Amino acid sequence: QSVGDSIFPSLGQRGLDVQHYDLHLTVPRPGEPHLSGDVTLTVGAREPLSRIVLDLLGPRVSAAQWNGQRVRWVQTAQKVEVTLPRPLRPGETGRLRLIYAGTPELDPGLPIRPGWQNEAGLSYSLSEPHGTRGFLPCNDHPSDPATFTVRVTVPASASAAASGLFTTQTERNGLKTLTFTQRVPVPTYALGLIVGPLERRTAPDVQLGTQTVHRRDIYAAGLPAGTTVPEGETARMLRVLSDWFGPYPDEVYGVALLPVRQLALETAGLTTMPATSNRERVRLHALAHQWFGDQVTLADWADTWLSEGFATYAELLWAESQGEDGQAMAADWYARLSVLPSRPLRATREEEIFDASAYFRGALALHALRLKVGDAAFGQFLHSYVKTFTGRPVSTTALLTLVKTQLGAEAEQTLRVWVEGRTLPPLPEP
Ligand SMILES: [Zn+2]
Ligand SMILES: [Zn+2]
Repeated sequence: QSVGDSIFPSLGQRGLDVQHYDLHLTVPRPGEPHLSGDVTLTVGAREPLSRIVLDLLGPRVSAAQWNGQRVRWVQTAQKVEVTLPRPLRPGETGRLRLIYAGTPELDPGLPIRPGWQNEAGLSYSLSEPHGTRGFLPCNDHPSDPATFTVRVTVPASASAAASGLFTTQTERNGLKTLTFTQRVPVPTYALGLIVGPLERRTAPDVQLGTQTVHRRDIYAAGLPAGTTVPEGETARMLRVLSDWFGPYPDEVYGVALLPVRQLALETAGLTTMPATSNRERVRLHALAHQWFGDQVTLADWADTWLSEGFATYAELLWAESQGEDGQAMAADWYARLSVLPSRPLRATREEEIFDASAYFRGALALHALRLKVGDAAFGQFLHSYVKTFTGRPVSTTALLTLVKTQLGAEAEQTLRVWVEGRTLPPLPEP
């Protein structure tokens, strides 16, 4: 009944297609985990669903409605299960509204404890792979991206930032409510959401051939001296990356710089950026994920290399665009891998999905493919890959099939050497 993920086999509901989350989240004390929520999911289905089953971990549901009517529901250890008056069938949509409140809950196999983070007067989502269920009843699996509208209610002395265009801020009874609209669909973990002492700072629009990309970064209080985004760097990165991948998927881009010590997460249009991770290559990496991870989403967590490896390889494309020697950079990555265990790129265990192979063997896989077919065909292929897997989750098998179709059998064989096999292949060289 779950999505059947090979790494996280309990998450999600098979066949559920959440199309939109309309979330009103109230955070009474930023930096403390308690919260209350009011969410309406607009849901479709790929198969008839007699129940809607959502992931939820911590908060307690107090009320539920289906299309504005009372509905039967039960909350278990990690799910909310709603019985519909009749099955939701493919092509239809319905509105599931859930009222909930409590404490989001945050596994040695992962680099972080994902979910609703609380520290230093800030509460924020750092929820890859499966933490969003802590503060939002959701289909918590990247095969089911969705658009989001988020209203965050916080004390008037605080502020908030969520993924999407910021439209309105209202204040009453000492409470401030800010509204954000994420209009291109992304996975649940790509929903950025930060509350606390933060401020928005805009930059000039970035004009790309096909689109305009708005610019704003979020700065939290307490940042280390020298925490910045170099002026004009983001526009050049957008230009270089979009020339390689195709149009930037979203309407805005920036980073939310936080004074915490943590990994950077490619939350949609607004990367969640602990100051300790704020380096050029990480900023490029997180922006590349806006394509590889946020627009092109994973069908299964075993295939994280399709996100982490592509985003990593984007750093090398960026370096070359700035005049650096890409082969030396690939050689540096290879030297690092040569003294570490290697594995086939499809992960078999949770401990692997963010390991060195997902990043650097994944990137070197693309390096091998690029060297086999030349830069023109490689760029054309990346454009085709993004379009092919827009609106459709990707898998390693589907990648190889597309390479075979678009680039030919020898290209596919080159990639397969890197995708398959326990030992590390030789360094890809011209
Ligand atoms: Zn969806
Ligand atoms: Zn990454």
